[PDB]
Amino acid sequence: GCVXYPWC
Repeated sequence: GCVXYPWC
């Protein structure tokens, strides 16, 4: 996942 960047 992209912690901080949920738009990954």
